[PDB]
Amino acid sequence: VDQATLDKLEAGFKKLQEASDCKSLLKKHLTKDVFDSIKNKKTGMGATLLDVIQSGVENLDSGVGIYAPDAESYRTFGPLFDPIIDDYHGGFKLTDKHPPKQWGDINTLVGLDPAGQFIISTRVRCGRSLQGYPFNPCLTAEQYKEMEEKVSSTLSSMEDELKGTYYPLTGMSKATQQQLIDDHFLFKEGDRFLQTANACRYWPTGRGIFHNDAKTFLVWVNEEDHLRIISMQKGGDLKTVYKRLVTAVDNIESKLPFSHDDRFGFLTFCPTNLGTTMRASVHIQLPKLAKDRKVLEDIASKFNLQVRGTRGEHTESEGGVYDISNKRRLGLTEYQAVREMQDGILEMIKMEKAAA
Ligand SMILES: Nc1ncnc2c1ncn2[C@@H]1O[C@H](COP(=O)(O)OP(=O)(O)O)[C@@H](O)[C@H]1O
Ligand SMILES: NC(=[NH2+])NCCC[C@H](N)C(=O)O
Ligand SMILES: [Mg+2]
Repeated sequence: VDQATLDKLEAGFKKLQEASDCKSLLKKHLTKDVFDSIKNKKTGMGATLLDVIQSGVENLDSGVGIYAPDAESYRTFGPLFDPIIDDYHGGFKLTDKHPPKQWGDINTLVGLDPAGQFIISTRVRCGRSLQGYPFNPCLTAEQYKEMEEKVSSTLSSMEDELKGTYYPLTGMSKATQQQLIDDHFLFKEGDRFLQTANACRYWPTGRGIFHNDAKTFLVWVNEEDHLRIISMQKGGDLKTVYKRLVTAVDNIESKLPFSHDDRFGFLTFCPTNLGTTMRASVHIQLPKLAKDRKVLEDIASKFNLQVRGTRGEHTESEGGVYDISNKRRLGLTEYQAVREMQDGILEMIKMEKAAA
């Protein structure tokens, strides 16, 4: 690592230390002991510690604040990643390893709010990274297009309920893009956390969305992860939403090789998405409990749930609609992750019903 980068690293570390309003896992876990032991290391593709932490240093309102520029980073910068991973996912020791993939018995899942009194819509997503390619900060324009081609060709072979069309972002009018974002289907553009991680280079080249006609099955191409695979619909029928996702993922996996790690499970760009990579969420109205976002978040955390705004993370609630989802993704099976969301939401609804 050259001196120019070391100087920037030193400057970055001091900013973290001195920022007392900062509450990120990066600030918590990047001690001088940890920093000194990894600050001179470099991965095989040239990623340095600066590439890992810069988003967290530039955005002190970060909750996590680090990203993996390549797969090797998870090990090279292990002394930083490991404790953050343990903290975020609720206990994952140096000796732990993520369990093998297990979708579980779908028939044991339930519809969440049959009367339709609370839940507006249910969504389950996973992330996948393609074998042989690095994460966003290390990709060339040529690689973004090559991956786009590989993925869109594969998706063109989906059938039946999952048959759909691929829409590149480059070919999309501003009006169409905005409508798809407003209706919760498409990823937003210009995320400052991703931008400062050097994760949006060459935008919008190689980025797009695949979906079926009903927009119940969607795939995002080259946003935060190489693939995000999404099943969603109005109402609370988690069993149907999840079953569609399982079918889609199993189908795609037989056609595209994904990066899997013996310890971390499926590899992703942000460590909060490792393992199952699963985020199962509802858009839900809890008028009595959500009088105060703070009390809502406190209750949620008791059930290992996270709370996000209506348009996704780092947004506000619109009309009292919150996004509530399982927080943990590593160290438990896919079935356990979707169960943690189902069981927690059922308890939160019970609490809402008894609330004054
Ligand atoms: N249960 C849900 N129903 C409808 N839209 C949702 C739901 N959960 C998340 N979303 C939408 O998904 C999009 C992505 O939000 P984000 O917080 O970045 O999640 P992700 O982990 O999929 O990237 C946003 O438009 C958000 O409104
Ligand atoms: N999509 C994600 N990886 N979200 C979690 C991290 C987002 C942002 N970097 C933060 O530290 O708050
Ligand atoms: Mg997102």
